[PDB]
Amino acid sequence: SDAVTIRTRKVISNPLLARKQFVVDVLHPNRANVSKDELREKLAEVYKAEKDAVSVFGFRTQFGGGKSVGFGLVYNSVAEAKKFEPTYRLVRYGLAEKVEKASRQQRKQKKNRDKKIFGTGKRLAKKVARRNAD
Amino acid sequence: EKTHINIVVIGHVDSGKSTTTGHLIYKCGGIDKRTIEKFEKEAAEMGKGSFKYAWVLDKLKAERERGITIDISLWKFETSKYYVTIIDAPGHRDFIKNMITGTSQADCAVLIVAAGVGEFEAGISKNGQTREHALLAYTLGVKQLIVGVNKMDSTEPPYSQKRYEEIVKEVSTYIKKIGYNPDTVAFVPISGWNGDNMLEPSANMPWFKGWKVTRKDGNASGTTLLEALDCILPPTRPTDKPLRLPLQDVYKIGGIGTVPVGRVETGVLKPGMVVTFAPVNVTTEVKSVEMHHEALSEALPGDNVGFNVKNVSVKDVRRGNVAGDSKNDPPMEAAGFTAQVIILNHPGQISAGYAPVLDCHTAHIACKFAELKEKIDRRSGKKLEDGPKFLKSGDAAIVDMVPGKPMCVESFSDYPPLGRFAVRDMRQTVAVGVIKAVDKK
Amino acid sequence: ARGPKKHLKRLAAPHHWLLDKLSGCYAPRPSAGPHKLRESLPLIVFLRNRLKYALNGREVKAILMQRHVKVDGKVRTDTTYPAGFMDVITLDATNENFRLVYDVKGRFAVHRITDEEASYKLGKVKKVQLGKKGVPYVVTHDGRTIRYPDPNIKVNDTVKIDLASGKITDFIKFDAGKLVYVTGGRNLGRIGTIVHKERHDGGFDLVHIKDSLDNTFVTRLNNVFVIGEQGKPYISLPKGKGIKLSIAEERDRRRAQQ
Amino acid sequence: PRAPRTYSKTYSTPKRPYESSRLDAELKLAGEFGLKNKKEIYRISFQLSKIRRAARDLLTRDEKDPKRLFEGNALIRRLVRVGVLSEDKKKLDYVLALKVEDFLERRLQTQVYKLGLAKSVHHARVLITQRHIAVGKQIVNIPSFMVRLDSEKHIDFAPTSPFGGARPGRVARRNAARKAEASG
RNA sequence: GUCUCCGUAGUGUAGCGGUUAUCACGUUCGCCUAACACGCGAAAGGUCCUCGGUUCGAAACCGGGCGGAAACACCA
RNA sequence: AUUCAUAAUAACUUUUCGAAUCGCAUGGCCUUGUGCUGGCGAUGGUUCAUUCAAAUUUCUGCCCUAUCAACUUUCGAUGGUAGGAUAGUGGCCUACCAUGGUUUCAACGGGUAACGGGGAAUAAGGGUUCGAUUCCGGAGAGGGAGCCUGAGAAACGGCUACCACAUCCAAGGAAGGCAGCAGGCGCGCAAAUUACCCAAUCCUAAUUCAGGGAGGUAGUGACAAUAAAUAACGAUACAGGGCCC
RNA sequence: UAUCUGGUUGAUCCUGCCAGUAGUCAUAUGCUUGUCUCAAAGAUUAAGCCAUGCAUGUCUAAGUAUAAGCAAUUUAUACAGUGAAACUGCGAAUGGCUCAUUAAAUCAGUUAUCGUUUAUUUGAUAGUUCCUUUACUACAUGGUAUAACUGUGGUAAUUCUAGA
Repeated sequence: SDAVTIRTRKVISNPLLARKQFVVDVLHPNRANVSKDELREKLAEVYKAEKDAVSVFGFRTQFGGGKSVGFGLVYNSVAEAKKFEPTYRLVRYGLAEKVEKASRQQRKQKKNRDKKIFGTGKRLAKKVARRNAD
Repeated sequence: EKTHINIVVIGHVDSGKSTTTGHLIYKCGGIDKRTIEKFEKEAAEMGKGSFKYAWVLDKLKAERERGITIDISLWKFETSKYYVTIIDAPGHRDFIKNMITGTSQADCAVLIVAAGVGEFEAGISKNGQTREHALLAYTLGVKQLIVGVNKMDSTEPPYSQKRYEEIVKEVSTYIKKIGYNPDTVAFVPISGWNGDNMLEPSANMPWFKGWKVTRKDGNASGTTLLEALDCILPPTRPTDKPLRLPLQDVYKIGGIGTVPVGRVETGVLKPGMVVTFAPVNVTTEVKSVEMHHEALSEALPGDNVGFNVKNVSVKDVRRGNVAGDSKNDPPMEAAGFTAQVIILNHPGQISAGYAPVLDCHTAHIACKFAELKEKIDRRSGKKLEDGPKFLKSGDAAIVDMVPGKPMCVESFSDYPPLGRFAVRDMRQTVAVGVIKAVDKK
Repeated sequence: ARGPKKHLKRLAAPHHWLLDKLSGCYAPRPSAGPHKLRESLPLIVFLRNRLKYALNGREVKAILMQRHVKVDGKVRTDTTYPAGFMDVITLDATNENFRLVYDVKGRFAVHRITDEEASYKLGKVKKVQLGKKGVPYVVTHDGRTIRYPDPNIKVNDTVKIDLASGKITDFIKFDAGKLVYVTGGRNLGRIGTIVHKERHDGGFDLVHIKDSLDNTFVTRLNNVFVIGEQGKPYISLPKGKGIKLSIAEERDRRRAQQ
Repeated sequence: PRAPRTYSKTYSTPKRPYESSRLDAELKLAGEFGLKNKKEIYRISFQLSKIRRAARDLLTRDEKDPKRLFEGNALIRRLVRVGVLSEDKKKLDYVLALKVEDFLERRLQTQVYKLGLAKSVHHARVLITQRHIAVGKQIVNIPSFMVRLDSEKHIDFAPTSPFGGARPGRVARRNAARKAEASG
């Protein structure tokens, strides 16, 4: 939080992926860590971009305290960020919402149950209902 | 949504307990027609055609051959108001301990009384069980009950009111002496074998206007037995207390480990929970829980739930233990305990070293009275004498007693269902009491 | 076992891929293609661990699906395409053309070539036969089939494939005084000149290739690749040019660089 | 099916575990250098045996041998780097003449004592394990660090330590707050 | 879990509702040596498994509990 | 090194292939018309080569036993001829003919608390023991046999039959092979949760999107390994080691 | 880190064995147990038997739709957007588990296929198929169902199936 001094290293350029990769070295003297939103904010103006155009992960704090090493990415456009950044990091900051597809267990059971019927099942449902009405 | 209650059933031999129970289960969606028709065929080959309804609960070979309910048996049926399961009591002085095990895990009670000429007089006699079974119900914690006058077609003339009114008058005089208010108790005339006045109103007996009850909570007035089962009050379930479920049975189920089964007297049992059985001292984890072939997440108090243990064995586990959460205060072995007991007539005198088969909850064991502390008044715990020399019938007393065999017990203040007990000696109920203090091991 | 195998555990993969042994238990098995699986390089490992352009497996898939790389003129879309020796990957973006040439140490390299050099690819022919309808053809090391070749072209020579048109434009005969490139074996990646050879008409022809520093070594004829005459390489040689310095000379080179 | 990790034992138990002469020797060494477990002496002897075995295998080969020369100087360079061998003893024969005390002297515990910041080797151990001492710009809490004649000038109090300035500390605050409130 | 056959000194194990004792081994005790040893000369050793009654009176008459010795059972 | 690749003759086919498939952008010539030409692709297709492979095969090498010294050939054993079958060579099989083939240089038969190897423990050297177990090559889906589909199976999380097991039965009948991931009984000295995710490493499909108990993560875990708390530092009461008076 | 010791005898020197000693990716068990990293784990006896729940299905710009499914075409009169199910084309013979059988057998190093098959890929590769081949025939193009679906259903049950 004090004297963050975000220094970037190993900067590279990828017109292939429309992104620039760099191992971001951040020092946090007398402070524990720097929050992910913190480095992303000042990552915008050093690369002359916006907040919602950068991506950083890692940040394993060096033993003893006062240093942290992480790897960061910057994307040129919002649409480029959507089409390249993975969904887990998208929902992470503010970029999208993770919809709960129930869980793996019920989906597998539903798939097997749907596999046990040959067709839509509307005729099967009405046939079993008529036969088992009594 | 529908609540859940638990009933037990009681009565004299050949009063029509299992016939009334089984046929009531059949009417309320228990079993389909081909199952009971099979039972009619097999019992006709045996020779006991009348017992086809009794066979539904009496499943054992020795029970069906003899035509005798030896051990208790469970069976469910959904009434109009809520869920309920029955305890089929033996109704014998031979198997009186099995009745005490069944009635101890029951909230309400259905006192079946014979109406036929001669059988009622034999039932309510010195040797009969109608006096005993009603007394044993109030002893173990069955506060509310229902009386059912059975075999109305058997008596001569058939469906005679004078006979019904005579039985209700005779029971009302005795049942007041036990503790039950006969105003609050419902008296229903029925026929178990015929299937009369149980589900629907009877055509054979229009004279019967209707039973009625006068409680503090709410009044009820029904025509049939089924409506009287709906009018039973929801009991007070102590969910907040530490678990104190004395086990009922321990099965080794196919493809799902060891499965301990028992009613949650107190607390909430659930899957993935370590438990400790009290006398044997065996710690183990439960795999899963069930109640009448249906799985459960939360086993609430007063339920026929059944956990399943794991990482151990069926012999380490046993009928009688208390799965007090190995995390919460578990049930410990009792070396000696302060358990007052009042007596209900011991032909012999009660002094010391006398080990009757203390049947606290579901467990029966001989207990020797180390000594007698104080002769106490019949009520309010009033101290009358210091250090008595002997005790007689019709007298209360605090007594410290050492079990002859490892037993688990607990105080009445902590656990009301656990604290109840009776005493038996010379094939008769000599005393009845409650435990206030207990020394752990 | 009851058919082919489509898997590669991350312990039987070729060691020149420079793959680790902790990131997963499997390896990117190359699909069937021009080169063998043990003598080529999948596009996934080349872009993820060599160029470091892509981090994860899906990033390589996204780059490949976006029609960016061009291997031997063809764009290609398979993540496990077996790109081996004499394979040129052209990237329209970043303005770099990459050529797969072995290094002195025994792995692949990231040698950068000009756009003119990427227009032609050298190829060592393996078989010359008279095919159906009487048409002659040659079989290069990459498996390319070129019809109606030069009659002077025989077995164990090298041709200059035009790549863009797929036509032979120049052929280099195999004789003494020819700069070659060893492909495969414990002596792979060495560049030297041929002095003589013992024919040994029982298989496994041997050729005595001599380095520019008077170092001589023996390599089977199946592992050689003529890349030009003496002193003039038809291809831009990688850095070092296969000097093959010893462990002592390498250590002094490091101490003279730090 | 992942590749298994490699593990190795770094100590060798003595063949004769029951001998007064050897028993007193390690007790003297452990007490002088401030060591709790004699496995630490077992460990440091195990490393000595390995390098002696490697150096012995080198001495059975002729001079101007590419294998003997390359590994010989590499082992010699490592030893003189870590400071167990002096500059004038780089001849591959004194390597066989190394003792346990020479290796033990290079431990960070002894160097902290030698530079004069602990006043006792046992106080060096508590200083090591309480994170009051750092190497360069990194806090090290391992007693065995084996400084290599280049970080010896970088041994100093950590910036995040009460002894070397910084925030006063835990028990001091409780005492300071107690006396401040008592006087207030 | 239900049903059946037995329970008796220390090992053996008799024996028999008005009352439990015997028998060998053993268990000790005086005997000698130095400790012995054999040789010897004498006597210490059971709520009749537990409780409850029947009982003038029971361990044995009866029933309950336990122990052991045998069975059949025991899908939340 | 070929009766090799290949070409041409005379025929054989009941006849193989030689595009009736699909998506975008829709452009030019004029004899001004649903006239005539025209791109970037996907799918499929006969043959060759290549690649991922598959199946045979040359040489050498495996534990203990002679209280196993002869083995094989009835009814296949050795070799030859010719033919069937195979995707191919071949007693693989068949018909005929010859009587061969192996063996103290350890055949054959028996036991194996015997899958083999890369390797592991142990030590100066030599060597001994172990190796089911993360990788490679093999066998099996309870014990055998048979077969369809497909390039590839003699497949069992594919079927057919028998035997030993075993489930649902309103007694006619139907449905199964956990030595897959968890979990249950039994066995024993002896060995874990009936959890989460395709986020990584990969594989498969028409394919960037989907699926994968392959796999990864967490939980139980003192199988084995690495480092390392449980204590240190001043002042006072005694007891010292050089030395000053 | 190329090391020994105790025990036959009144005592000595030997042979000789027993015991001691240290290690084990050799297990099992006992007592105790505070921390970080890494991590084996139903093989040994039973390749003994399994309740239950999962473990392989799959599409693009581009095989087939009028879902009597969902939004809007308004660039589209035949759809041409998204798209369940089904047909079709592939995969399901990979992976995973176990070590029962097996002692020139498997397997390891090393050769051959001039003695064979080879999906999928990669690079190439069909001016010649109207057969009295002039009416014998659509080639700005042929024929036939069938699934899904609509409705009738049967059996107690099955990933059971019929008729229209």
